[PDB]
Amino acid sequence: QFLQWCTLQPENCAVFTSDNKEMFQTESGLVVSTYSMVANTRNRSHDSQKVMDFLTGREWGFIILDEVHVVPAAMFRRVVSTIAAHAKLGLTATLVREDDKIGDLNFLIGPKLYEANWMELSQKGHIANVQCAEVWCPMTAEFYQEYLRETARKRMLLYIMNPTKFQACQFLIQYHERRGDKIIVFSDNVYALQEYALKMGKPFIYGSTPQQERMNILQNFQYNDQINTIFLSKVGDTSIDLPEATCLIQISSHYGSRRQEAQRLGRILRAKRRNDEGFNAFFYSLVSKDTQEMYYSTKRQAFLVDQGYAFKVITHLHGMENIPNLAYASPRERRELLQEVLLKNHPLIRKMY
Amino acid sequence: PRKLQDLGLKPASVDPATIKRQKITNTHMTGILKDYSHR
Amino acid sequence: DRPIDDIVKNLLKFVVRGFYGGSFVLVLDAILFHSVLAEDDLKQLLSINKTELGPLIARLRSDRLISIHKQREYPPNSKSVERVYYYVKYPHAIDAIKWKVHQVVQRLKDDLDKNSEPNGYMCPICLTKYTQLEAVQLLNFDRTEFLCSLCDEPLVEDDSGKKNKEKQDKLNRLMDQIQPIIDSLKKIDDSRIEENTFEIALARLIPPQNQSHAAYTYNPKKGSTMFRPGDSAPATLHINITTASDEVAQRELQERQAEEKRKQNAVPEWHKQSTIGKTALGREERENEKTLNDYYAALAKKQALEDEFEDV
Ligand code: BEF
Ligand SMILES: [Mg+2]
Ligand SMILES: [Zn+2]
Repeated sequence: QFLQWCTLQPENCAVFTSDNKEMFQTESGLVVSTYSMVANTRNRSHDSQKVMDFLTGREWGFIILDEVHVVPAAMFRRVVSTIAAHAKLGLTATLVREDDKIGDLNFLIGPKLYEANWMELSQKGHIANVQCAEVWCPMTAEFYQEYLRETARKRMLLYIMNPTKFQACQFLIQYHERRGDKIIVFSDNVYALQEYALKMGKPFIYGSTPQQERMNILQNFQYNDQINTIFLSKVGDTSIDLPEATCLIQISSHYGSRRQEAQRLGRILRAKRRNDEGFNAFFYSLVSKDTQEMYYSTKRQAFLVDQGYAFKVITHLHGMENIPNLAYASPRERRELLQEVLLKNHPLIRKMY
Repeated sequence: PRKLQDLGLKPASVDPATIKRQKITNTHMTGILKDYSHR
Repeated sequence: DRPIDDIVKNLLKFVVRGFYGGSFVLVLDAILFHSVLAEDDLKQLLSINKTELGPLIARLRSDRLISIHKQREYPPNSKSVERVYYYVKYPHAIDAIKWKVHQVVQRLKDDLDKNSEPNGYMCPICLTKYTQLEAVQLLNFDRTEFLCSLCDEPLVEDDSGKKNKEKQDKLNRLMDQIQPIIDSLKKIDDSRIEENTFEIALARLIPPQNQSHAAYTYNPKKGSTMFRPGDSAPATLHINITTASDEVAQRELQERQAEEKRKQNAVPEWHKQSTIGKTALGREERENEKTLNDYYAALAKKQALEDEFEDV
């Protein structure tokens, strides 16, 4: 985007990542790197050590911190003091974090300059309108009886892998695919993501996925008519531009993280067909009732409610029974899944050898 | 051609010496994804 | 065929007919009528022996009026044989013709200039030529006669005194006879010609024989970096007509498309209404017309082989 939007010559541009570490040989240029590549001090490659020496020796003029909400971390704040620069700009859609270090930003980088409303832009057509919904999936008795006895660590997987969520997801997938919507399914839990992907025959992406494979997944999900839904994870939570993405679903969430809630919602706010008359994007949040998942769900939406977005509770999805096949529809399969999920937890002597 | 040019006559040829000669993570989707590498 | 191609063909024909024999004309006219021509096909066409064809091809190749191309051909049911093809490389032929014409004219002009000079002297015995300056230093002591050095014999005045007019007449004749070549060369210089290759010439081929043994195809070897001297050179439209039924059908289809579009952008049923009380989700005129027509008719009367293939 930097090159596309401005007239920056390619020769004056340098990318500092793990793959290529070359820097522009021109007198003045831009260095685009990451916090991992700027805050590390113990281990550095030879080329990366030369790059770090270059950065320290030269007196920079401007620093641009994308997603600055991470600068007040234990050591990421050290880069502000070590790196030399006459001007610091931070860019972030949320200026809040769980700990009290958010206030440290005042003496770390300075005060906040400007903020923009969400509903104002939505009604002015600058951004899309979303019909945020919260689905209440009742846990079945077979799994709930184990929920009561199981400890805190196991009930997390237990109430995330309930069959009702699978069945609702299948019905919604079929309905929205008939409606021709591009669907993203987020899931922090890698095991749950893999189970859903293998059950539904759809791809999954998480930390182990390589860059080439994930790019292929994205390209095909974008331009291939056959594919309309994908199962992303925490990797694609923020700082990714998906003009085609329109529908967002959450089956597994990273606890009460309010910032991640908004960052995940941000993926579908730039839908390509976000200006056609009568369009309304969809954001589903599946939660099990009578569980601490409701506690965390109500705790992770207090920022969206403050902005102005309102979640609609969906007790039932009409026409769910008419779908031909539903995952985990039989009590026999329910029992088998119950047991499975519970069981989840001298050069001449060289020839000798 | 060089002699023809030296004598002031346009040569309709050139010296041939000047002719420059000139761990995939998910696999249940294998065989499904077309390579939309460019747009 | 381009007009420049016609001009160059005429120039080649004139040069061959004027400065070569008859068999040369036959061979080059055959190779001009056809594209690259195999040796066997040329022999069959002209009904001449190999020994007779030899001198003609050799002289034309030396004068660069004909180019050669040797390649290995593999018949499906016979031993492969290296076949020789003959064609015309127009740039090289034109350059050779131009250079030869210039050289001939220059030779005659230089001969005229030399003849305009004094005669000289000759020795009848040793048959040695002596210029005027060289003879002036060999005269006898009596200053009466020029004496040879080896023979010590009187010298005899050389010939060519009277040819002064003959050489000029020869030049005058030659220019008039060679006039056409100059005009053709002027037009050729005005235009630009592309160098010919075996493959390029094959594009204009007229088959010599029904079942010529030579395979007139150019199949270069794959990844052959070998270079030989002088072997390189520089939609569908569909129209649809509409009728009244098609018009009504088209408007109906457009209405259906609009309905589908509005449905696509419409909000879901669950989002439309608040679904709290629902159970939780989980597992005759024809005769009239006839009589009308009959009555109006009455009124009017009252008033009055398997392989790969690609679909394309
Ligand atoms: F806030 Be963006 F999606 F980088
Ligand atoms: Mg960004
Ligand atoms: Zn003599």
